[PDB]
Amino acid sequence: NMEARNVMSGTWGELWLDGNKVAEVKKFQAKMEFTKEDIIIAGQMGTDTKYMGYKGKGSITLYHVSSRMHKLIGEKIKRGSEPRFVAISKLNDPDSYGAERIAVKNIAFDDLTLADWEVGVKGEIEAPFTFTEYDFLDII
Amino acid sequence: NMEARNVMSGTWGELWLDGNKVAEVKKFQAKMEFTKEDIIIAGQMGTDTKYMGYKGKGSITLYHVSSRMHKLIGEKIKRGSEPRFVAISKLNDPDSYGAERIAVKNIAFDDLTLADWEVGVKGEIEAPFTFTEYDFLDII
Amino acid sequence: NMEARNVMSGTWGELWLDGNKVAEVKKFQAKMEFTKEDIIIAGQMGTDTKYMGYKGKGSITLYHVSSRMHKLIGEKIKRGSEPRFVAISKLNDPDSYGAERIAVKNIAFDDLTLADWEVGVKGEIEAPFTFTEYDFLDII
Amino acid sequence: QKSYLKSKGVDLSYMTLQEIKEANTGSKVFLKAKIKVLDAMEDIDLSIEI
Amino acid sequence: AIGLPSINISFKELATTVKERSARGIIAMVLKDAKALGLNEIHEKEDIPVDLSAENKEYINLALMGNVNTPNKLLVYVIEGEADIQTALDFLETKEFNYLCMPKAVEADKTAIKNWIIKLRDIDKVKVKAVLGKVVGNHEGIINFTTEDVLVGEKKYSVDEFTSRVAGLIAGTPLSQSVTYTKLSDVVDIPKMTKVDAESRVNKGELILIKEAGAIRIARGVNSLTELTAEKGEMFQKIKIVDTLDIIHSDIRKVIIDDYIGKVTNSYDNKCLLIVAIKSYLEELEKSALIESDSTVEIDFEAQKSYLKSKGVDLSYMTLQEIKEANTGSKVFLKAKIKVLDAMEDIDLSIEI
Amino acid sequence: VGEKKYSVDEFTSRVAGLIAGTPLSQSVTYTKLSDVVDIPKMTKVDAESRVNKGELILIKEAGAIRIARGVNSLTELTAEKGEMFQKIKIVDTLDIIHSDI
Amino acid sequence: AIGLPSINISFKELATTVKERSARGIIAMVLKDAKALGLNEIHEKEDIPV
Repeated sequence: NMEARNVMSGTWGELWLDGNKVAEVKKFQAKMEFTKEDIIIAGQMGTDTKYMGYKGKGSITLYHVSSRMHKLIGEKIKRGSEPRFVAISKLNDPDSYGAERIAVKNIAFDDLTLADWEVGVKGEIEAPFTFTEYDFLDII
Repeated sequence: NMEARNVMSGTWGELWLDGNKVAEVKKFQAKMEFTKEDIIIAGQMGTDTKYMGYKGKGSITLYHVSSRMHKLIGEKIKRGSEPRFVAISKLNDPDSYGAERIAVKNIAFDDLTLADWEVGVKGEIEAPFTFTEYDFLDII
Repeated sequence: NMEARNVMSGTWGELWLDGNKVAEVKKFQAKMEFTKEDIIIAGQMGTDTKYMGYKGKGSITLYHVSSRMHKLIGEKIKRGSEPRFVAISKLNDPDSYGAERIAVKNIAFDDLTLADWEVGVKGEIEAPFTFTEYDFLDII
Repeated sequence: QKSYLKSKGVDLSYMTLQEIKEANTGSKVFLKAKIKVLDAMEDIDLSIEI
Repeated sequence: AIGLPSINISFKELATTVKERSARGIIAMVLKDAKALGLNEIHEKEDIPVDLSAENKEYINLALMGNVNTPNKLLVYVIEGEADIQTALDFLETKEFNYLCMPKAVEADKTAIKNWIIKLRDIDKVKVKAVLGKVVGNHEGIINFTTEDVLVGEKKYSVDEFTSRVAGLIAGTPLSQSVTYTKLSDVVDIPKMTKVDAESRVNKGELILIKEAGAIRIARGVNSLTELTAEKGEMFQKIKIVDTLDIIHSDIRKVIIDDYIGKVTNSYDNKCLLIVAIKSYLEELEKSALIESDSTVEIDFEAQKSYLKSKGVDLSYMTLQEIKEANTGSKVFLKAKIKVLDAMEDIDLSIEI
Repeated sequence: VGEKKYSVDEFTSRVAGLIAGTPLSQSVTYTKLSDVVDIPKMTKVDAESRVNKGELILIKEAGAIRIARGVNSLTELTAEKGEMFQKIKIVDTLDIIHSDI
Repeated sequence: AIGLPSINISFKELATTVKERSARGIIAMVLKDAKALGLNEIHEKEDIPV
């Protein structure tokens, strides 16, 4: 069953942002942080916790091929309106058992990078975000 | 028998005010304060008490999504008529067994917040009140 | 129905004082405090209340750009005549639906701040007041 | 889909399971579903313990 | 569409309390007479047909009055005679009754009535009760009374004749009360019998009369059930418990037919609503003080699990909640727990001087 | 119905009207028709046999007259078709799904 | 197959055995008597063959 070839490789992923495929993508990450409170119960030394909620966090890093990130939110942010986007990530490695696809919804970004360059260095842009909902599509 | 998961969480609660659901609810509290008089009985050292009545107090805190509180009482307060309302609170945690529903009757509010805001701060409204009678609906 | 963006933000508010727009406004607050008398009815345990009237209170905090408050009341206070003003507050958040505008009439200020400064601290002025009547203009 | 691909003559011995799903089928499309249909209350069993 | 503008004012009778779920206290009477054949209801004593014989009218009068109160309705069906009782029983199937007895009975007729009642109660799920003279029957549907030569109104009454009085006596009692140790004014003289023999007869399950203290009174309200199975308890031998169980069964069946058959989807929410309705009815009975106050209704886990396993679905990984709300099709499985109150029958006291 | 004697072919209009009247969520089993007042008597076991035969019949029950069950005319079941196809409501919602899709 | 709808109410008292795998407390005494030969279980004093 278990073999080295079965491990998924990051080179085979792809990301859709707002219905448009993003080709200049370096990495994509999403995570959910649960909220738990310590509760001490009389007669037991081991402490136990109660789950109260979760918080979603993530980030996207992409090569600075074009000024894509500006056109999305640059003018809307100044006026006072915040947009919400939907992202889809697909990881399809030929060696592994099929592919898994996930939709991350209600995405709101943390910052906007107007300009970042240095002599002799290739340009890159990383944007962190927070989300609320998700779906499972073709999970392995 | 006693487990950490059995503790009720306030996230799962909901409130009805005058038959209209309040989705913008932050916290709800209703309390009954008894009235007791000290009685000293000759021949015994310990002081004893006599119970005479109770007074009900509480408060509601909600986000400033809309101007709900103004339309309820603002015009009637000027004229001289004091309205009375009924509130229903249900606390249904999936991990806990059973949901408690309590109705608080004959509510009279203490104040009306016409306007309150500050730069860089989200708006919130809180309103204390006093009530007279309650009712138990499906207590655990 | 209920969304996070619907919560009103205080940054989008603005205040008019005596028909002149106040651009240097930090926070505004107007409140109405009711007067209630305890009433005990024979035969029932729960104490009840009777409503008699209301008193209005509030305060305004603003940066020390200019000497606006002095020219309003300083000379008239010495003579013995107490001026009365009218304030209008509008709260228009682009994300929220609708903007509420409330007029507060017959304002009388509580104090005058002649001078207040400290080294290495920016200057601010706050002035509480009491009012009598209000009015609703385009509530949500 | 696998049967149609076999009929068209391509060899599926060296085809990955995921590869078969996205292979060309011309104009034909093959889908399947799984739903459960509710019914009205028509039989009731009750046992009260004395 | 449009008509002339017109107004109407109408008067109507008020709607009061709630309709009775199941009528209680109906007595079925059957006898052989030359005429006045067919169903003949009797509400009060004054309106009896004058054509029928005075001897039959005496049984009718005996049935009219009750132990505590007059029964709500008396139904008398007359056959021509010299014919099998099966036709009369088939006719009586349509009508609803709480009690039925045979003043003029033979051994074959008693056996036929016993078999008919047992078959009806078991197969048809219809709850009726019968009073018979000399039977060894063990079903709770039969109430066996055994006292020979009853002297009432300076007349000697046989066991079968006095079954008519016994039926009305049982029917007159309300649900809360019981016929045990209740005096019978009309009866005066009884053949003598020792107390230990009375204990033996009551142990067998038969119903007898006893002198006891003062006037004559019914010894015990025991049923004809003598064989106790693992599934039948000891409490089944009392008349009052059986009667209140039958009332509960009829009310629940009527409610389910009226409001929940063919009108709601078989979903978990509708099951919860049905549970709530049944709980409300049980709480109403609790307030009426017939049963204990902590009756509860909940989903029947074991039956649903067995049905799902028969369907062939695997339950290995499902949670208890998932099995609770699994789709079952049309069928619904439920179970409940109650406790039946009883009136005082035995008292013991200890006194310290 | 209404001082009239109807043949079995006559009442199909009423049957079709009742079937079409009901909403999608409910069924027609144990639905009472106040207009119908009398029917020839039939024993209950014969009604069971008739329902097993694939018929749709009116049953004499406590209270008003009503319909015993809402089965179809399907009698034999193949490997592809089971017992859910015998019910009218399931077939109707299947047809609705088919048309919509 | 499908029959007329049935809403049956069947009731019975609860009997609890709370009994483990093994049986504890069974005495088997064999006797010599003229009649009633064979196993005759007894639970209480009353059901003793005459």
